[PDB]
Amino acid sequence: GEELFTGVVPILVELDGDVNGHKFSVSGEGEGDATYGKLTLKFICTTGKLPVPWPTLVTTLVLCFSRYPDHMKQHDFFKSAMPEGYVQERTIFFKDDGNYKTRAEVKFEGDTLVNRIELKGIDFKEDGNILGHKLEYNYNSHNVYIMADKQKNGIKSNFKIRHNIEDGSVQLADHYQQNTPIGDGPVLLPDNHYLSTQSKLSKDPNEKRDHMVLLEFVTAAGIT
Repeated sequence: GEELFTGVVPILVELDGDVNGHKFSVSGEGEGDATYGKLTLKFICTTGKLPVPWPTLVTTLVLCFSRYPDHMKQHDFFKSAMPEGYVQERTIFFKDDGNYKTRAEVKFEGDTLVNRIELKGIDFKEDGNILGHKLEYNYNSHNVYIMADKQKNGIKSNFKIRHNIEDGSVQLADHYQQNTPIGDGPVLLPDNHYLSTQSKLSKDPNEKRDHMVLLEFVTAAGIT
């Protein structure tokens, strides 16, 4: 698995979304360079205006591009599953609002690393902070505890993302995540460890469609 990520790899993201029955689709293109834990992606809402805030989709829209240092490579579940790939499923609970359920397949199609997502959202407030677009277009750096899931030959994680509301308060997004190999393995089952993430959101001034430019760095920080 590791050999597939030694250089720069093209990325394709395809998301089909349905929140409270608002149907939408997002297409993403870019490249990842796991040597530096680095990825650059431009996302387009291909159905018009995104019905939810772009920052709420950052975690949903490829942790195989994380930099695992030498002493951590035995804990790299994400690359070990390649090229066949892994399934990444989440529930995202928005405090005092609705929740997303996502299921994604991350795998190689030829030389391209693909992330194909299905997203369903339920119980959102049509005029709340999410469907009302009241979140700031930014993102906080974050650390996540990746835990082994030996029952599923995979990994699992529980973490909190804090979105900035335009009124100066925080919109909490509780994440639960599980990952399993496509095709029943084999994979490296890791010991519990941390990934350190930072994400910069920007916009292409010449791009007239609703879009997000994302620069993301993820590093396996260590066991502790």
